[PDB]
Amino acid sequence: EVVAKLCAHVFCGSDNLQIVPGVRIPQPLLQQSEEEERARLTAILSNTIEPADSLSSWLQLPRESILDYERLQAKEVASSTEQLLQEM
Repeated sequence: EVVAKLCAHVFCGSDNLQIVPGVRIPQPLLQQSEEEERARLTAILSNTIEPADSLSSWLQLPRESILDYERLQAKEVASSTEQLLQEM
C-alpha cells in the first residue's frame, strides 16, 4: 500500500505534479524536440535546492516519526555501551 500510494502519486498528473514541495514538473510541450526536453529536464534538476527537512518534507511521513527513529537508534547505542561498561 505504501508503494501503491506512492506510484498513484508519481504517475497520474496533468501539467503539474509537485513531487517535492518546491518544484512542479509540467507536461512536455507540442514542439516534440527531444533535445529541448532533455535540456528542460536537466535545467529543472539544476534549479532545485535540497531542504534540510528533506527526509520529512520530501517523503510524506511526518517528522515525529523521524524523531522516533532517532530515539530508537540512540536507545540501542546507549544500551549497548551501558551493557559493556557493566560487563567489565
